[PDB]
Amino acid sequence: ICEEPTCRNRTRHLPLQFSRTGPLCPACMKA
Repeated sequence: ICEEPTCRNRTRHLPLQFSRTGPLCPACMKA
């Protein structure tokens, strides 16, 4: 998944905060 216009969308999923970097984004364990 995470090529880093995706990690911009997942640091955006970072304010989906279940995470404080678990795994959002960094910290993505995806590709």
